[PDB]
Amino acid sequence: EQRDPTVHDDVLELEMDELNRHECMAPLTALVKHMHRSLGPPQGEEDSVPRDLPSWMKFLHGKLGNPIVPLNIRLFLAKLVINTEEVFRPYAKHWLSPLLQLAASENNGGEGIHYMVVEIVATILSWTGLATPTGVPKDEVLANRLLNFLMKHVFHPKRAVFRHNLEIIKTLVECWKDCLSIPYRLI
DNA sequence: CAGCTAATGGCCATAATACCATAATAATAGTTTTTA
Repeated sequence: EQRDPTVHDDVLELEMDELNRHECMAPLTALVKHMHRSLGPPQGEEDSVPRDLPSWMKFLHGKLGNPIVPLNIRLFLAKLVINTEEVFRPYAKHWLSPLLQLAASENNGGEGIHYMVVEIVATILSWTGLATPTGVPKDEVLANRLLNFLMKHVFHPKRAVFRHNLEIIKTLVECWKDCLSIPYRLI
């Protein structure tokens, strides 16, 4: 690396067909699917690392540039099976994801902002008490900025195009808060 | 007668009238929205 699937934003600056046209996932999918049937209901992990470093899920990192994006794009349907806290740090990857990166991708396609955050957070609710992590330990700066941008954007595009689009977010908004970072006076 | 009347020739102000023409509001519908 880099390799072509690891050369990313060189083109394709909106998010639509990177899931459709990357032509990479589907093997990666059943890949981590079946070998995750090996590592799976056989054993779960409240931890990030033990499912990665021995896994090829370590190969997945998703930090620092385009090195971020596709890997965690990889995480997309990955976490479908993955959870629990096994994606613990990858979670931190996720709230990390939108910040200057989806920002770097900007609107990233009309439905893009969704396309990221949809399960960026919608995984946050993939658990209850495991969101005690989502709030407290490493979210430290994370969700604060996160929200800031998120909100910041999502205000208009409804204004730009049409309505309950945001509301889709307004949900997420709702979904957030049992304590969190309060960019709210700022709201 | 006396002087031609004197109501004849004319008719301007009016008030009335009209058309005729709006806000003070209060409606229509309206084209978008997805849903189906």
